[PDB]
Amino acid sequence: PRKANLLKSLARGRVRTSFNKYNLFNLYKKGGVDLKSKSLYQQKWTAKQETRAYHGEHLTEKRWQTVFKPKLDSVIKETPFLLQTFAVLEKRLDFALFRAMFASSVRQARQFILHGNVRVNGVKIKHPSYTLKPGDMFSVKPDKVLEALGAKKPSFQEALKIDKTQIVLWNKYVKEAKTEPKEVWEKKLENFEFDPKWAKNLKYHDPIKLSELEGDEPKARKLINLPWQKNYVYGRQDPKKPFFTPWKPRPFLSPFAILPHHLEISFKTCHAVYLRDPVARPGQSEVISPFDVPVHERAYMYYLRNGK
Amino acid sequence: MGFEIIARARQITLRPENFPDEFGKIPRPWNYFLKVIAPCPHQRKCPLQVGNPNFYTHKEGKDLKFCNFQKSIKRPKFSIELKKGKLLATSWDNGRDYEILNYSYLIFERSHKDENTLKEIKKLRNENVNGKYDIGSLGDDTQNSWPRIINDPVKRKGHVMMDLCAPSGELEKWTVSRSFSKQIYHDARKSKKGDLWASAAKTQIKGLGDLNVKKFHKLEKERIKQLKKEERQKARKAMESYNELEDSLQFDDHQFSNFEVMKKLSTFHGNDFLQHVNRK
Amino acid sequence: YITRKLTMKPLVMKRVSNQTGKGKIASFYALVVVGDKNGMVGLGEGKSREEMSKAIFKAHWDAVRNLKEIPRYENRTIYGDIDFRYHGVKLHLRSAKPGFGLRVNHVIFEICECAGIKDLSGKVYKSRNDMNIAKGTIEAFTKAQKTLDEVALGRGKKLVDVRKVYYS
Amino acid sequence: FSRRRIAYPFYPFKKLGRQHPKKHDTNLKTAMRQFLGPKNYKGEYVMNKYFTVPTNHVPNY
RNA sequence: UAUAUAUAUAAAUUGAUUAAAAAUAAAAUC
RNA sequence: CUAGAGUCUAGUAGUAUGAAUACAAUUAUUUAUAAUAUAUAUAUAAAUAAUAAAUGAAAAUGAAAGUAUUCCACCUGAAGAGUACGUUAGCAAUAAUGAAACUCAAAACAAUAGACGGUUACAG
RNA sequence: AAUUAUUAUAUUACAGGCGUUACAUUGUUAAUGAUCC
RNA sequence: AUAUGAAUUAAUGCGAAGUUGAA
Ligand code: SF4
Ligand SMILES: [Mg+2]
Ligand SMILES: [Mg+2]
Repeated sequence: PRKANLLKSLARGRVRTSFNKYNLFNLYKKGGVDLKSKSLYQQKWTAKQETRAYHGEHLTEKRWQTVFKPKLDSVIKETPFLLQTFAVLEKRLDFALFRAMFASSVRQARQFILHGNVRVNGVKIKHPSYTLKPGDMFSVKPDKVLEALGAKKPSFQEALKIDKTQIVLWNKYVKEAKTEPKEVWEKKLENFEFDPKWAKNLKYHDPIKLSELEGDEPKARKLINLPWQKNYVYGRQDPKKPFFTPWKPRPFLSPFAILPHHLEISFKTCHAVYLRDPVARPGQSEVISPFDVPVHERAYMYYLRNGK
Repeated sequence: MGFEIIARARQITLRPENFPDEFGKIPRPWNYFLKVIAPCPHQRKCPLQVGNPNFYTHKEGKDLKFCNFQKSIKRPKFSIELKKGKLLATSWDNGRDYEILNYSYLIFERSHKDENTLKEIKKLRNENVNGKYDIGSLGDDTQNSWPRIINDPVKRKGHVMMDLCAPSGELEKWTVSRSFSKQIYHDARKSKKGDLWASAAKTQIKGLGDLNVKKFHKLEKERIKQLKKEERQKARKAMESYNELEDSLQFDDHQFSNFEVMKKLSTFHGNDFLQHVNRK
Repeated sequence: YITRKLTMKPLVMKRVSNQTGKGKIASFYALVVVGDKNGMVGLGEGKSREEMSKAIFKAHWDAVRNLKEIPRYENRTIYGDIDFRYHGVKLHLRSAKPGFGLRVNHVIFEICECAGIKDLSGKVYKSRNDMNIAKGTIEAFTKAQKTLDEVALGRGKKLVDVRKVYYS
Repeated sequence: FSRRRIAYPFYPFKKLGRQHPKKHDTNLKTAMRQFLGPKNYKGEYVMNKYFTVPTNHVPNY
């Protein structure tokens, strides 16, 4: 397939099927597609660029042309008929994984499939192009779903330095509390909206040395006793798991958390069911896209004639 | 306009920029070679050349100067009989026996096709460059490269000042005095416009005044570099105007009046079309 | 109403000369279409000597003035086929199924987009001038189109009778 | 008229001014930084509204 | 059971002096 | 141009807004009949002129260049070319039929504004 | 004697120039500046 | 007859800056 390159470039500003921060900003700053002061060919080309950046970036153009279905399906508000231009892709396995929130990208879902982490009706499918029929149940290994929806596991060095800084700031807080305890308690209540033993209960912590703690993670595990992370380096409660182990949702997840209509998801088991092919209905389309109907109809007119 | 014509012809024929740091007169290519006989005393660029004639017509062009040349001719009978009447012999709203005629002119001399002239020109351009002729220099000190008196010499007690196109090629003020000598003062004191002056002077400074053509050469080059800022400014100028439009028209508070809003749309497309044809 | 709802799109923008004795005088012609996308459309023309902006300005006002209601079937297409001759352009336009695109000439595309004609398939024969295409397009849209209700009333029939029977 | 248009933010943002020649920065990166906010020592961007997920059954888009 | 950590210094490739960018592209990490 | 006749006859040869049918609003003139008592500013027809609608790229057409039907002939960018070759007739002259390669992005029509003409007059 | 002045005498910056507009900007209907002796 | 070559020979196409007539 297409070799990923400059997918998230800010100058180009093309939105991609990804949960990435750069993709989030590209979606944020775009506003809307500009089809004005343009000939029909230029409008069609812009619509192709915008829509084809999102729906099937990996698909080769001459392959997408063959996959493209000129005949669409539709089951007071207006039916958005031509948002179904890319509904054919929604039955591909990788797209189903991405829409089920079992991956942070269509490319990541592709790697999950190709690396044998995906099953469809209990048979391991290793081909991203496998098309889902209605009623199929597909599952992903829970470790990979947790990695996809979790923060990056810090290296040992990075988390060790983060712990260094946390000890520094915790010592600072307890120092300032000891100096001026009464108003510290009162002003903490001020945000939350006297017992002098309060500051007495708080206890210092010893600054660690990177040179001496390097390369000894079991030792560093015992040496940390912060109130919030007791006896584990930051983000590495069990260092043998693929994710930030005190499991934390990945950054910038709310913008891209859409619950698809055509899939029924079980996050507890990392399973999903393909209810139906996405279908447009009055005032609503089940093809999750960031572009308006004019862009989709321009892309549809492009692909009907193949750019003529 | 005529001065512009001669200047352009000289530029395209000699192509001064194609031979930088080459002073003096050696025939120039255009088995074909040509040189300037007169009036020009140098094959380098013309110091008086401003590209467009129309800018002689502007308020700022009210002191620009051109390489004209005057002469006097006595009227024959018919002109005397002809230039009489209200129509032709009055202020169109005393008589003379002669007319002062203005004209610009140019001359080229062509080299001889031969095994001699071609190698001669080639070797002259190779081995003996004539160095950087300084302001004040007399070139080769032969009639070919003498400074030409391009303005009427101004003469006062003891001293004659001359405005010259120099074989170095810069506008020059040369002052002769009774001091520097008696004979040189005598000759300069009979010097006139259109003559080649051929001696040394006590001061040979640049002809600073109305060298604004060099100031104009700056302005045009400013435009070319900053012309490309113009479209780029115009982009944000119109973008922010329309981004303001869409905000309050998508929000639809319509602080901007219906008359004025549709004026913006007129500017948006009008600016678009004008950019189209400018490519052509 | 006018600014917020109506959309303006330039259709023609050109320089036309009127060579006078002294020299070539060049003016700017602009032809625009204004439509609310909800069953009202109009065309406008403007001619300005000094800058095209004024041409488009007067064209926008003229289009606003000639804004007219346009018959529409299901608010998405023409009621039936329209075969229309206008000053040398032959427009053959066909209503289409829901979801069908605007598979027409570009000028007709902007006109339909402005006027809310979602569905159409057409061909332009004989001359293909954009000017004449647009004028004939609007004329054939409004003169050459009759509503099923109007046809039935003129024939004194109920809509159930006039409506076509389904065959397969 | 189509132009290769660098996808600058539609909203207004604080652009670059006079820059140290070795900064080698672009307006888009400044827009990125202003959209995110300061970067925490942990690598987070707490100041943003979108860094953290909602928790009251109301999606934050 | 705290948490918008803040300060300094040092550097900072190509182009450019800001809506002129190359460029999240590299490296690095999981 | 050819033969026979005493200049004539007999010739060879074949150049230099298609036809029909059905229908189609007025006005004004005439034109030819048919009446009724010069008057009915008489009706029915055809010819002429300006229209309406309609057609057309327009000029313009406007009972046809309109609405329809039927039959035939003809056209497929400019130039090469109505040329070459062959055939057909002709003593011959000529006529008919009639290409091809090469070259080009032209070429043409109606109308608009202009400057041009010994183009016209007319004025100031 | 030191200083300050004034007054001479030297002292050189210079003064001087009906030199420049192919030397400009003001001002007006000469001045400043730039340069030149 | 279908082809392939030909001294000798007919016409025409192009282009270079021009030359000559006044159709
Ligand atoms: S000013 Fe000098 S170079 Fe320029 S045209 Fe006159 S003589 Fe020639
Ligand atoms: Mg383009
Ligand atoms: Mg640099």
